[PDB]
Order: sequence, then structure tokens, then C-alpha cells
Amino acid sequence: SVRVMQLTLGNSTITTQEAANSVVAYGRWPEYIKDSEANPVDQPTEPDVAACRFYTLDTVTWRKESRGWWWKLPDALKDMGLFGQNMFYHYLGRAGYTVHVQCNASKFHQGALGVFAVPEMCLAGDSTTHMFTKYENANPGEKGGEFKGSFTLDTNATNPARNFCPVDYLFGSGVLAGNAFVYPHQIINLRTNNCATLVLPYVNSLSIDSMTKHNNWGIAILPLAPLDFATESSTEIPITLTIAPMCCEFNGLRNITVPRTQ
Amino acid sequence: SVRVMQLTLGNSTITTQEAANSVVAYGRWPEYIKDSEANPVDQPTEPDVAACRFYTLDTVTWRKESRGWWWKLPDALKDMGLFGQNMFYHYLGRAGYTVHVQCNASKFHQGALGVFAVPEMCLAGDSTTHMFTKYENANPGEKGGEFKGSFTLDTNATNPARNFCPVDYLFGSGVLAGNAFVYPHQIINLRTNNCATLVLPYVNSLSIDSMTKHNNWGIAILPLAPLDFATESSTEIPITLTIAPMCCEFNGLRNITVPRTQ
Amino acid sequence: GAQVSSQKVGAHENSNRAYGGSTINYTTINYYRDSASNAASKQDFAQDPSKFTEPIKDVLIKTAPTLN
Amino acid sequence: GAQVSSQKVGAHENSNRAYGGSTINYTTINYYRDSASNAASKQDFAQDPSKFTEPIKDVLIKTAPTLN
Amino acid sequence: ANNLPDTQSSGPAHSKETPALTAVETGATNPLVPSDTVQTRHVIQKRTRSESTVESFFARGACVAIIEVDNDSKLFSVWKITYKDTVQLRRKLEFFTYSRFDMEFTFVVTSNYTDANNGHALNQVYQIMYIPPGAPIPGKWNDYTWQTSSNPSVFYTYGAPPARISVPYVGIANAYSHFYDGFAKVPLAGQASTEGDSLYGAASLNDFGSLAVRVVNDHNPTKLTSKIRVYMKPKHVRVWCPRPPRAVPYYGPGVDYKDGLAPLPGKGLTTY
Amino acid sequence: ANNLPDTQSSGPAHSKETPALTAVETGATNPLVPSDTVQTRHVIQKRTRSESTVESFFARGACVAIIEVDNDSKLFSVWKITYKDTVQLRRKLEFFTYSRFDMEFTFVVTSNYTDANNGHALNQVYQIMYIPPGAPIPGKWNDYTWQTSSNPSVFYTYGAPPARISVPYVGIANAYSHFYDGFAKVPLAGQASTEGDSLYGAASLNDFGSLAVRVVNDHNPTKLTSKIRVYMKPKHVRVWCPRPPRAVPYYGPGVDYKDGLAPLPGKGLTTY
Ligand SMILES: COc1ccc(OCc2ccc(COc3c(Cl)cccc3Cl)cc2)c(Cl)c1
Ligand SMILES: COc1ccc(OCc2ccc(COc3c(Cl)cccc3Cl)cc2)c(Cl)c1
Repeated sequence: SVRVMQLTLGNSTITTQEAANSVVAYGRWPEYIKDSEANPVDQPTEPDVAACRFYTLDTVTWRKESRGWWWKLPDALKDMGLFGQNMFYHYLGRAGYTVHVQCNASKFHQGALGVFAVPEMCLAGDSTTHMFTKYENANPGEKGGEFKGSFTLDTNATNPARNFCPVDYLFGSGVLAGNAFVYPHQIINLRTNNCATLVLPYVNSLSIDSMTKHNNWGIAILPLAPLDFATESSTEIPITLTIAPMCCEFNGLRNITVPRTQ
Repeated sequence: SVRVMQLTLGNSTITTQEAANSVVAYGRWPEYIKDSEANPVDQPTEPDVAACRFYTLDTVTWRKESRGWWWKLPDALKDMGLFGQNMFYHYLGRAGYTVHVQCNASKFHQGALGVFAVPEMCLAGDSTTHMFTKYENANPGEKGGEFKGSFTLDTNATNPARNFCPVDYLFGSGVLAGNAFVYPHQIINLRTNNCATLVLPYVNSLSIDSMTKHNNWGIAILPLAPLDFATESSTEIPITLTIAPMCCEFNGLRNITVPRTQ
Repeated sequence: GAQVSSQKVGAHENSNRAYGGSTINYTTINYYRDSASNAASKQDFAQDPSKFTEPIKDVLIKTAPTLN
Repeated sequence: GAQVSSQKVGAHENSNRAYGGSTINYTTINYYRDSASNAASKQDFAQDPSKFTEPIKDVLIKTAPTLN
Repeated sequence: ANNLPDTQSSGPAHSKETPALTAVETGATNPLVPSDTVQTRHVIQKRTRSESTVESFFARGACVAIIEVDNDSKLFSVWKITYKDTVQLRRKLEFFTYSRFDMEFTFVVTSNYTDANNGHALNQVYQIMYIPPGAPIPGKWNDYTWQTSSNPSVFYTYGAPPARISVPYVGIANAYSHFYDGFAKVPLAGQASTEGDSLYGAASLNDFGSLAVRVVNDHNPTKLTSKIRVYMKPKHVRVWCPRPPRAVPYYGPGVDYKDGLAPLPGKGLTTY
Repeated sequence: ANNLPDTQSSGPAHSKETPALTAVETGATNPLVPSDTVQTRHVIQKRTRSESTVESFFARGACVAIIEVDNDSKLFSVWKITYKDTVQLRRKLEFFTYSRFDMEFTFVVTSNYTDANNGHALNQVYQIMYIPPGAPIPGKWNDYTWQTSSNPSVFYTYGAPPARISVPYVGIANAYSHFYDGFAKVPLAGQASTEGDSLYGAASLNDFGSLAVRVVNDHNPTKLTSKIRVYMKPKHVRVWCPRPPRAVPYYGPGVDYKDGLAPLPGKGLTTY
């Protein structure tokens, strides 16, 4: 039925008994580069089962006060097994994804989470200096980031944070959040479903790019209807994020990249 | 399924996700007068969409102590939009109906309502004078009336009430209520359904009659199993009644009728 | 090398020329070798919004229950 | 996409060209896609004034008595 | 750019099909039409979406720059090519993530005497030279760079109809990116913080080069100023991935915001 | 736009057919021709009604507005689009109740020095921007609204032949109404008199929007004034329901009158 599914990729399987169908972004399933759209001339590496499998990133907790969370792809998976290895050993890389967000509660809980997949999800910074966010802050990895309820300008001139300041109702980029529904999405309304499943093809203005310099997709999760339970002002339910890269192919092998951190 | 439905008449739509099928009284769907059964010779008016649509009468509240409610048709709809206008402008009128009773609660509530559609639903009065109920009392309109737990004789000779005294177990007419199941009906048992839907054809010993002098159908709602909740001696759930006239045709147009009231 | 297309006549004159003939056609000829120099033809097509309106994996009917 | 119509010659020159040939025709070609950009053809038709002059239900003959 | 479907007449219903009920959690929009929830009549639809096609939406010349030159270094000016110096065209382009089109540039040139009662000059001729990223940039209004042996130049005579030229799709990618979630450099472990640092959301330091404008006539002591307003129109348009439009004021070339963060007015929940 | 019928010869009569007698009470006009009441000869008719066709009657550019701008807020002006600012075209249009046509607008621009012996300015360029009802109206001769990324603009260089553009049938109804016997609002029972009140015979508060005109050049202290005379010609014309023409002077946008109520002169009943 629309509600029961099983996803198998490599050596990993995911089962769900409360789905609300699955979304295939823009109606496009991920695919490899065709010869007619090929650019780099060298033989690509395609790890296949070693990289195209389900990786579970860290679990976040939803509370009445949560504003939202965000992650960047392939960034969030840079340290994930052999996918991360191939990402750092190659100059160029390409991949699609199957994003599976998990969140179960009970029949006496309420709340709705909007799960959006955004191509080129550029976020707003914290200073008066334009495009000032530094690489280390823009790429948090598997832990991702969070949305805020208001904009707060960083004034420390001696030691600028050079970080993002994504305000939730402004979708972290100066647009109204209610219009974010034009992007592939699903809603995890506690009275209806457990999860959200989105299949994302590779989207870019090029056939292949640098995975370290460029993040193709952004995953934004916003509480559309806040978490509430029985009478417990105190309520916490975890949100686990499991993502699997698809049709990975890398070009331009050399020595490994070791990016600067923190 | 037997449980999900959508009813559309004119500019009004009703949806339900917890139905228990629908009853079509005597297996007859409402229809217009055929030439072989026609009586008045003048061209009829058939308002169609302007009169044949869903009209929501006033909501009543069910409590542990409720004895029951009753309404008369077309009486309850006499002030409803263009249906009421056509009713009063014409000497003769005919119509069928789609009665949709609404009552939702929760999985921890109990109670069962018997919804009966009675042709020629004559009720008992309050005095020793036979057939003494006056027109104004017999025709309450959209607010309808209520059943009582016992018969109480009106003794005020100076100012007789000239009203009905419908005792519930006597079905308000001197017959046992348990036998009222011989009339088209449905039961709204809180653990099973939200509503009751009955399609009533025009029933009478004539093809067309005076809608102001005569009520063709009566709607009786009796608590078969009283309302009860968790441990709240205090419980109230509303019962909304939505009715839509069908195949309306009127004959004998003249000046408007303005009946005496109160 | 002339391209002859027909116009979508809005307001019609009290003429038969307003309803037929070359009088409701327009002529075009490209003078430049580079396609960039060309004007816009404006005979543009449409498409199905489904990729945005219903990017669902398992296709569903509006009459039928969405959650099944 | 050229439209070739003939002119209604008023004053005639002492030529045979004033009475025949392409010399009494004029040529037209639309350059714009929108019909609004077009000039007026001016080959406009007429109609019966009856809707104004005789909007009578029961048609009457002038020779015959109007009031009958 | 076509027709809309006709409305078919629809009568009453009493069925198990309920198109009015749905579940938006799936991520889909309910494709209902009037006849699904009310009784409709047959209407022969004659309206079309001819003017809302991606092409017609952009088929307008929008101002992207106002270059100024004072013919008394101001004897010449340089404008770094961009569509972000103005807000109107920028906001329309940003309804999409990627685009691919040709461009038509029209130049409206105006000039005037600064002094109401002083100076005089003969008719001016302007040279608008395109300097592709890499070509030498003029240091003086009359140095060797203005020979344009390879750079495309446009010589405009004051008073003539606005100059106009077409440019093909010149991107180095398969489409123009309106948004680039990345950097041009990756800072490597071990290098000084000064190292490997670049702007967020920036690609090349010099994407499309710039325009160098000057008056070719010998300057007279007279005080004169000229302004070249650049209008650009995307033609032969294709766009990908729609995005919600900009709701708050722009704050630079990025998606940064600062000032008008409260765009919506107050309105009663139960007030019509 | 065609031929007239020939006159057929007609001889004497002595019959029971009397076309001369009629009864105008019916609401009809007696369709007599000369041969009905007199003896006629055969005349081959060569006259036609080519110039009185609805199209030829309106095929002339009529002045509908004179917009003025002083290049020393007058640096720019706004004209609410209408055909009622002038009387000549208005009176011709009002021979009919409804109309449907395309429009051709020609702009004649003139300018001059206010001072006979002072000031000087270089050739002016004008921008005529159409602001459709809803679009932002310019507050300054140089604010962001003049970027016209979507509004249609016309840039005219002084001295060039008059500018000219065509506009399609833009009505929201199936025809333009020259007369509207109604209101835009219905006052409801119970509401304050201030409520539900609107002008008699008025439809939208902003029917067709307006034109914003300005000189693009930087203004010099010199005193200059320009005037843009707007000429409009209905082309591809269709008209419905004839009405008697305006006999007394116009008094506003409505059918109101006040002054020249006695249009006819005196003449003796028996004076030729
Ligand atoms: C996504 O939106 C875009 C993408 C690219 C753009 O600019 C690309 C660009 C590249 C070269 C030239 C050079 O064009 C010119 C030449 Cl050859 C000669 C003279 C004058 C000009 Cl003006 C002009 C624009 C703009 Cl403005 C918007
Ligand atoms: C019954 O008689 C009528 C009906 C409508 C009329 O005006 C309708 C109308 C609507 C838009 C425009 C806008 O036209 C323009 C444009 Cl796009 C660009 C530049 C200049 C102009 Cl000028 C002009 C006129 C007039 Cl004048 C007479």
C-alpha cells in the first residue's frame, strides 16, 4: 500500500509501516553520465555497493522549542565509509541520493515536520560583509546546522564568526518559508506518517563537479506545527536521518584531499 | 468503501470518513411527477440547484440526560434560502430529501443514536382535548422539538399550551419505540460511525400537496444507548443536521404565504 | 528563406481579410548567421506541471484514497 | 506572405496601365506577429439597416397598409 | 503558451469517490477542478496562457546599469558586467536556479552641460569596448587598449537611435547558475588561514569581464557629463528549478539580508 | 463600404397600393425611394459609401492628451489614461454604446527654452513608461520604477519622427463600454453612509492605468519645458448600439450638463 515499503541498497535495508508514498524530485531518478553529456575524458570509478548504501547520520531531538535543522549534500556524507574516501581521492564526483527521514511518536502526540530538498541551498550569513561565511562553517558535515527564530548580526570585528544566520520564516535565505513547497518535499505529520522519503537525481549546471567545493542539495527540516503531547510541556522525540548515495562516479584521481577544519 | 463517501448537490459537498453505508427509504430514489401521475395542469417550477442543495439546520447537543429530538419536513426547511421562497409562493409543492446527521466523538466515548425517517409522523398532544395541538406548535421550523421521559397533561384551562407531549418509549405516538425500526433508519453508534445518511423519496397518498398544511416526513433521533465518557459525568457532543431537498417542483403560483407564528 | 506564420487575430475589422488570407499571416526572414541575432519566434510550447505538482513515486487517482 | 489587392482607380492617366495590370494593384506584407500591429485593410463590408429602420415583429410591405 | 480545458457540465454525486479528501503529506498537490466539488455547466474555454510563457515573462528590456563618464580619470569608466546592480530583473531571474538564453543589449545615451550658461561642444561619439576577462584594461581614456583589434567595440554617435547588439549563450557551464552553494577554493589542512579562503557562493573572480566606456572626442574645458543606461533582454529562454521569490530587501550579491525582515502587514484572522 | 442601387424608371400610377401613407407608431421608418412618389428615369448609380464605413469614420489620429514636463517634482509627469480629456474623439465614440478595436498611439514631442537669452542644453531623450493598474508609480524622476523590467517603455530622442506603438483590445469585458448605467458597489442595509458609496457610471477606479513621462538627461539649471501630445487612432473597429450625439457641452466624465443647454437658434416657422 502507500504506507508499507522496503528499500534495499547494497547491504542495507529500510522498512516502514507508515509511509505517505515517496517523492522522486522533479520526476527524475538518479542516473550515470551519458557519453553525449560526458566531459572529463578519463575512466570513472563507480564504487557501486561500497558507496551506494544507507548511511545513518546523527539523530537530532525535536522539542516544543525547536526551530529547524539543515544539512548539505555531499557534505553530510563526507566521512561516511568508502563514499567519503572516493569523494576525497577524486577531483570530480557525482551522485544522487535516497533521503529517508525517520520520526515516530504515538497517537496522542501532534506536530508536523516539513522536509524539503533544495538545489543550490544558499544560506544567509551573520555579518555586514557579503558572502563572508567561511568554508569550515558552511560545511558542518553530518551534524549539519539549525534554523533560528531571528536575525542576529555578528559585531565582533576582532574575531568575526563568519557563520550563517538562517532565520526560519525567511527560509534562511530571504524568501518566505511558506513558498518552500515549490521544492521537492514531504510532510511528517505525526497523526499520519513515520517518515519522509525523497529520491534526488543529480542536479547542477554541469554533468560533474567538485564535491568538496560545491554542495548540490540542501535538506531543510522545519516544524510546521510544533511538537505537543498529552500535557507534558516536556516532550522530546528523536529525528533520525538516513541517506544513501546513488550512481556514484568519480573522475580525476590523485592524492587525497584533507580539508582544513573548525 | 462502505465508510468513505462524498455527496455533492448544487454548490454544496459533504465528505465523511466514517459512514455505515446509506439508506434509500423503501428502495425509492426521489423523482419528479410523471405525466401519467400528474394532477395540477399548470407548468411547474423546478428551482433545481437553487433549492436542491445542502442546508445546515441548528446544531443540538447530546448529554447523558437527553431524551431525543424530532423535526418535520418540509417544515424544518421553510426558512432555507430559495427553497423556502418557492414553498411559500406556491400553493402546491413536492420534494424528496437527503438527510445527513453528523456526530463525531472519540474512541473513549460510547452511545448510540437511532435516526428514523417516519412518513406521516403524527405526534401526541398534551390535553384531554383531541387533536388540540395548534399549527404554530406543530411546526417549530429548523429548531424542531424534543422527546420527553413521561406524559404530563396540560391542565391550564384558561391558557392551554396546545402543544405536543411526545413520550420517548412510546415513540411520541402510543406505539413502542423498539418497533420504530420498521421505518427507514440508521444507527450512529459512536464506536462505529460519524453519521447516518438517508435518501427519502416523496411519500404521500397524492402526487403533490400543500407544503404549508402538510408535513410528509418526520425525523426522530433517540439515544438508544446514552452518552458516556471516560469518567466525565459532564460530557456534551453536538449533533448537526444537514438536509438537502431533491427534485423540487411547485405548482399554483400566487402571492406569498405568510403564516401566523408563535 | 522566408518563414510565413499566421497571427492570432484579437480584434476583427469588418473585413473578410480579418478572417482569412495572407492578411492574417506575417512574414519573417533571418538576416544574420548567428542564431543569437535572431528575434524570439514566440511560438512557445507548454508542458505537464506534474514534475512539480505530483512528484510522487506511486501514482494516485484524485477520486481514490491518497493514503492507502 | 504577400497580399495583393486591387485599387479602385479614381482619376485615370492616359495609359492602359491606368485600366489594367499590376499597375492598378497594391501589395501588402505583415511584419509583426501581433494582429494589433497590422494596418487597417479597409476592405470593409456593409449590412442591412433593418435592425434599426424596421425592428418590427410582423414584417410589412410599403405598398400595403401598415395598420391592418 | 496554449489553451485551457473546457469546463464540462457536472451533476450531483453520492459515491465512494471522494476527490475533496486528500493527504498533502505525500508532497503532491490535489488536481481538483470545479466540477469535482460543485455542479458545473459546460463552458467552452477560450482563454490561453500565451503571455505567461517563460519567454514572454522575460521579453522586456530591463535596466541593469547606468555608466557615467565626465568629459570634464573620469574621461572613461569601467563597469564590471552583472545583473545584480539593479533589483527588478534580478528578482525575476531568481524565480529559477539555472537559465540558458541569448542576450540583447540596448544602450540609451544621454548627455548635458553642467553649466546653464557656460561652455560648448560639438556632437560626441562614444566607444563601448567589451573587455573579456584577461584582456588589458584601459589606464587612460586614450591608451593603446582602445585600438580594439580583437575586443568587440560599439561606436555610438550622440542623438542616433539607441545602440543594440546580441550576445550568444557565453557560459562555461551548460547553464547559468543563479545560485552556487559553494566556494572557488577548498582550504587545505595545514595552510595559513589567509590561504584557501574565498567568498561563499562565488565562482570566478571575473565571470564575464567588463565594459569600458569613453567619449572619443578631444575633451574641451567645458563641463559635461554623459550617462549610458544599459538595458538587457533575455531571448531564446530556458529555465530550470523554480524557487520562491525574494521577500525581503537584497543585501549584496548574495542571499544575505539585514533590513526589511518583516515584509507582511497585520490583518485580523477573522477580518475579511 | 459599397455601391448604392440604381434608380429604375417609374411611370404614372393609379392603384390601391399607397406607399406614401404609413404609420410611424409601429416604430419603423418608411423605406421609400423616389420612384414611389414621382416618375423617375433610369440612373446608373456610381456613388458608394466607402468613406462612411465605421472604420473610415474613425481612421484619424485624434489628440487625447498634452502631457507637460519641466526639465526645470515636475522633472516627470503622470497622465491617467482616458479619451475624455478632449472632446472631439470622445463625441465620435459616443455615437455608440459599445466598441471593440485596437489602438495606435503616436506621440508628437515639442520643447523650447523658456528664456530667450539664457541657458543651453544637449538633445533630450524622453521615456514614456506605461504603468498598468497595480504597478508601482514613480515618486521621483529617477527612482527604481524607471528600470521598466516588465512595464513597456518608449524612449524617444528629440527631433526624431513621432514615436508610435500599437495596443491590442485590452478590455476585461468583451467590448469597451462608452456608457455604464451602474455602480462599482452596492450599499448594503445597515452599513454607514460612508460605506458602499461609489460614483455613478464608474467601473474600476483605475481602468487602464497611466503614463509616466520624464526626460532621461540630467537636468541643467536652464529653464526648459516639453510637451508630449498623445494621438490615438482606433483600428480594426466594431461598434454596437447607436445613440444620439452630444448636443450640449460636456461637463465632466459623465453625461452631466450645466452650461450650454440652449443649443438651437431661433428661426421662423414659415421662414425658408
Ligand atoms: C543569468 O543572467 C546573466 C548571465 C550573464 C550576463 O552577462 C554575460 C555577458 C557576457 C558578455 C557580455 C559582453 O557583451 C557585450 C559585447 Cl560582446 C560587446 C559590446 C557590449 C556588450 Cl554588453 C555581456 C554579458 C548577464 Cl547581464 C545576466
Ligand atoms: C473606448 O475607448 C477607449 C478605450 C480604451 C482606451 O485606453 C486603453 C489603453 C490601455 C493601455 C494603454 C497603454 O498603451 C501604451 C503602452 Cl502598452 C506603452 C506605451 C504607451 C502607451 Cl499609450 C493605452 C490605452 C482609450 Cl484611450 C479609449
